[PDB]
Amino acid sequence: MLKDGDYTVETAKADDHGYKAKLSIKVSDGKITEAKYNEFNGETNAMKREDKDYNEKMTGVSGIGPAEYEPQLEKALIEKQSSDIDVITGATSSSNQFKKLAEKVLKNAEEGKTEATLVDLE
Repeated sequence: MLKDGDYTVETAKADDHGYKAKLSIKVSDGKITEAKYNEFNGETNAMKREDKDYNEKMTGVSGIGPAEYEPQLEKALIEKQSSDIDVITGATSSSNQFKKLAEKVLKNAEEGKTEATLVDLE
């Protein structure tokens, strides 16, 4: 049972490249209705999906960047209504990071915990 409301979870600390990740959801009538996920610079708050060079090199290497994978992860969450989503080929790292934040944000929705919590991936 998901208590309605807004829930936000965030990584406790920036990863090895200085990015943190944030997942927000909105639950209405017990259903995940909105999902917002962003990797971003801990200090400057610049969003990774807005970074052209970071993406292009990424579309280039694996075939897919934040600009593409973040909105996909968001939708798959809404479609599945659970953290158990399929990883996205070429963005396995973010899929797994995303999955951990979804597990924790969904637990909070169950307890109806209002405050944003930190998730320690490291």
